[PDB]
Amino acid sequence: GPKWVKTDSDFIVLEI
Amino acid sequence: EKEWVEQDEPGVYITLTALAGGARDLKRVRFSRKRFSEIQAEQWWADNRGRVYEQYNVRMV
Repeated sequence: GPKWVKTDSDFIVLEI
Repeated sequence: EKEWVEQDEPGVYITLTALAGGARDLKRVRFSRKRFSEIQAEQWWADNRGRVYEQYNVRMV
């Protein structure tokens, strides 16, 4: 993307 | 293909890769929800992207 992944309850992830 | 995590600012963890000590790539950035809202994490990336690429020696293509 980069793409944001917001499904986890402990972390936000930016997948580059 | 080595892959590892670096501690950056508190709550920010950066995953890097390299093949056999070759050029490094930025794979992902993980933000603790303890320390970041989603709005804050987006702003953090805008504010820190350039420094992250330089500090961790990833070519900013």
